[PDB]
Amino acid sequence: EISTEEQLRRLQEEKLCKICMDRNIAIVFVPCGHLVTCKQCAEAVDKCPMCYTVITFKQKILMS
Amino acid sequence: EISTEEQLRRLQEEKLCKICMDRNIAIVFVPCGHLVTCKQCAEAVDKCPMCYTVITFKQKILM
Ligand code: NI
Ligand code: NI
Ligand SMILES: [Zn+2]
Ligand SMILES: [Zn+2]
Ligand SMILES: [Zn+2]
Ligand SMILES: [Zn+2]
Repeated sequence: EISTEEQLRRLQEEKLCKICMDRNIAIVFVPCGHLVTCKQCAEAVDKCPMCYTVITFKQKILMS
Repeated sequence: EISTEEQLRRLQEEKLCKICMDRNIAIVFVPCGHLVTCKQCAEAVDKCPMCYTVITFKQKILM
């Protein structure tokens, strides 16, 4: 946040699954709208691990 | 070889709505899954600008 390097790092890390930080986020949870997980990490959850809202759909998204 | 600053500008630009390029992307199109537009510009499209798939739902994103 307080330097260009940190800004760059933030935007790079922002793309990654918040659970494994090994793969890009590839799922948006409906209805809550959180971008949290890659496909692999989303497999195990029935509620959003950020807000705990019941997930009615795991929509695949393209994040590059 | 690309400067920290140029890499940063590129990623920032990547985040911008592909219609207005003023606000950040804020919507995911169902079912194609493309992230294309901010909330305001999503009102104007009935097909995804990237793949032309008919949009059945516009899901707001939260990061
Ligand atoms: Ni790792
Ligand atoms: Ni403008
Ligand atoms: Zn993951
Ligand atoms: Zn959530
Ligand atoms: Zn826009
Ligand atoms: Zn599309």
